[PDB]
Amino acid sequence: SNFGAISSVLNDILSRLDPPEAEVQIDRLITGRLQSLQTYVTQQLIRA
Amino acid sequence: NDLCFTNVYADSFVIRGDEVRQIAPGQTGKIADYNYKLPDDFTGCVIA
Repeated sequence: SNFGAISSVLNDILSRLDPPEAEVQIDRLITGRLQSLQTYVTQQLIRA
Repeated sequence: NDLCFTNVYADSFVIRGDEVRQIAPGQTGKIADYNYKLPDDFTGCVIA
């Protein structure tokens, strides 16, 4: 999932965009992934 | 004119008229290309 960016591949974002903005797309992916990790660990705790 | 900045730099040049914006964060072009560059932070102004 691209969490609302242009794509879900990091090598693809750098090769079509300029680092002034790139950070925004990257940050988007970062946030999405991070939330996912949070959910996984929380449900793991509850199951444990 | 509220905080005190400690050090400032007297930087200037001249442009091709056309790109009176080459001087901008990451914002590209022959000056940002083989003539000059701007940091992605650049706490400054392009007062021109």
